[PDB]
Amino acid sequence: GRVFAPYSVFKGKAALSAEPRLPTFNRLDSGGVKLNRRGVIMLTFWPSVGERKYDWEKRQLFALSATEVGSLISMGTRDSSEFFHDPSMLSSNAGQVRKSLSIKPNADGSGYFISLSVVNNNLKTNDRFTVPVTTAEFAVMRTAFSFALPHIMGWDRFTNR
Amino acid sequence: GRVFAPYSVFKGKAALSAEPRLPTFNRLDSGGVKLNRRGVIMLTFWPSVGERKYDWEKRQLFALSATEVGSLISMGTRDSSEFFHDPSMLSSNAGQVRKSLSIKPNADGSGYFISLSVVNNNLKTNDRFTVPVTTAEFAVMRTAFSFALPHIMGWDRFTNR
Amino acid sequence: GRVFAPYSVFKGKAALSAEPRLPTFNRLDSGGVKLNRRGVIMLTFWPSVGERKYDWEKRQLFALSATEVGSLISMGTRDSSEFFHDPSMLSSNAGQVRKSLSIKPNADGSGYFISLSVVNNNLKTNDRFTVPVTTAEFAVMRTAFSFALPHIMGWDRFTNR
Amino acid sequence: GRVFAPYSVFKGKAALSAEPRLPTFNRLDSGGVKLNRRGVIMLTFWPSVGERKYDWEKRQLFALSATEVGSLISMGTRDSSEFFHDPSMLSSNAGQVRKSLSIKPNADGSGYFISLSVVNNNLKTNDRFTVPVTTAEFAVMRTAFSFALPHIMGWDRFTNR
DNA sequence: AAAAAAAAA
DNA sequence: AAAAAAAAA
DNA sequence: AAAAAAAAA
DNA sequence: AAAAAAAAA
Repeated sequence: GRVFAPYSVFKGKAALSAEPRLPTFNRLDSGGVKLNRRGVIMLTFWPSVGERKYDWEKRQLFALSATEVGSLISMGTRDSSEFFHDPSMLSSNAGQVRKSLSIKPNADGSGYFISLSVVNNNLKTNDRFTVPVTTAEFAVMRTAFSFALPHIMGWDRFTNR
Repeated sequence: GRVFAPYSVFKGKAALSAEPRLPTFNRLDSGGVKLNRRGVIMLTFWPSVGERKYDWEKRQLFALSATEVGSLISMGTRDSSEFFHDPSMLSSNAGQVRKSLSIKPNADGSGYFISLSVVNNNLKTNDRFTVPVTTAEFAVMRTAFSFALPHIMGWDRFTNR
Repeated sequence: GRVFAPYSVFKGKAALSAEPRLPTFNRLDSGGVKLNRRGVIMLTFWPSVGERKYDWEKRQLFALSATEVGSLISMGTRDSSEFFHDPSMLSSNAGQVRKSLSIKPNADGSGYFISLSVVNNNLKTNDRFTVPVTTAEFAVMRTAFSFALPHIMGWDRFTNR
Repeated sequence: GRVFAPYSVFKGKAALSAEPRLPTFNRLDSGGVKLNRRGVIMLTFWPSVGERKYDWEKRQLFALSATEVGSLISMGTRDSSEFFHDPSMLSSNAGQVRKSLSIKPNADGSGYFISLSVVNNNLKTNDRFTVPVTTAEFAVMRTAFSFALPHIMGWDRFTNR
């Protein structure tokens, strides 16, 4: 069944959570197994209400694909990347919701700012959660993501006994 | 049985697929186990027919050995490597078919071009599939290959319980 | 049950031991599993009495969290980090005991000094164990810690079969 | 039982083989498990007799400890390391046999020379096998050794389920 | 709740 | 066949 | 369908 | 014996 062991970062204005969603497989009728829906690294952002307390119900999600992960783990100190996602893509509700994840170095080079933006043209809202991430914390993600990458790709199945 | 979870890259003129083929073992009569045929990282190239559609039947293969993998994961941004293979080697049909895989950085340093060339003197054909690969994508291969390397070498068997 | 395979470094004035403490989980009533208490990399320091012999009973501990680990594995040759811990935190006995772990490069760049300081205002004691660590040894920790990081985070549970 | 999957390099004058020997454990009477004898990365050198053929019976061994491994995987392009071993150490036959492993970059920086020297004062012999190693091959060892390091340390036992 | 799609045993 | 030793549940 | 070979318990 | 806490299925 499910497993809940997210790496989390709690800061002044918002919280960040990251955990792997494994790929789904389909047992073929040839006997073997085929990778079906792809795994990701899910990112959850949510706001801090009141004093050191976080409103879990106003949360927004961002699914990192294998390639977006590779883009992140290969980031240099002075590098920055930005990903743009439409949840309801190739679907009926396209163009309506627009997510954009940005990773930028801060002035000091003492880390990055990781912010999620969500623009919903249906509900007429504009949300933005930003979380500062230190070098040590981003080292955690880098390493944890690297480790997780083969698994979300399904490559952990290629095992000798 | 078999497992199908290839990392794939689909571009304008062709598609690239990479997946590990595990080594085969032979149970000795001493009780232990001996590595027999070696594992590789198989690369499959195939052409794009019509509009965003790929002719799976005109595909060519290239098997990366452990050492060729190590050559790839240790490539710098400005580096390039070229591998040359004869499928029917030390065999009757040698010199007939000639494969050459090249990995070159593009001008921008924004990635590499990965091309497969196949020259068949029997069928009198000359094929060449090239796929551009971004930094993020090549980061995926680098990481996925690194992870896979111990497995195709059989070293995943050396495990404490 | 428990497992005892610490990486150890024995030097002139003191000994250093490092081993992973895995996270604890709670099986939810939803069926799945939830990470409970977090894993760490435990560091044990203890003094050398007499000639090449070490007083196991005067030992002090320091628990590295995931983020402190990431801080360590991302250290450059010329880098240094210092962690400050209060064992009895958010508790009744706070402010009483104070631990500080320092990792500093030595002049030669031939490694680091890893020292633990413990100031106990209850028992009125002031302890300090320092252990020199070569590049090769610190390479061992770096690698061993990197490997261990996903496990103490609970991410080794995200596995395809 | 035993497992035989060595990474091997065959060159003009000699052959090199590398494979992990796992640590031995002792089940305590407390229930848990304790690491006993330490694992290593065994290196086997042997001479080439005649034309492309190798005299398996004149082979010499060198056991890499965890720390020696860390020294090797942290080697730069222009770096070189030398290890010195006495097989019959803290024993009756000490000082008699003397092994020295050297890893040096070649002029081109196109790899290293890995040579084993064995001086036996009992049998009055002086042996020396050298094997050139390319960047790609040394990348294989680096990666394969890194992967193996946690295992020979016993850290592969710290696993969540 | 999650950006999807292209080959195929 | 292998460089070993130091604490300890 | 795949570049192979060299030692050996 | 260990620096803890914040959401939640």
